[PDB]
Amino acid sequence: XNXXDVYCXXKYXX
Repeated sequence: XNXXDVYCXXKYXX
């Protein structure tokens, strides 16, 4: 993702 502490494409991170 855009950094942080959340899900992206089905898991945490990215």
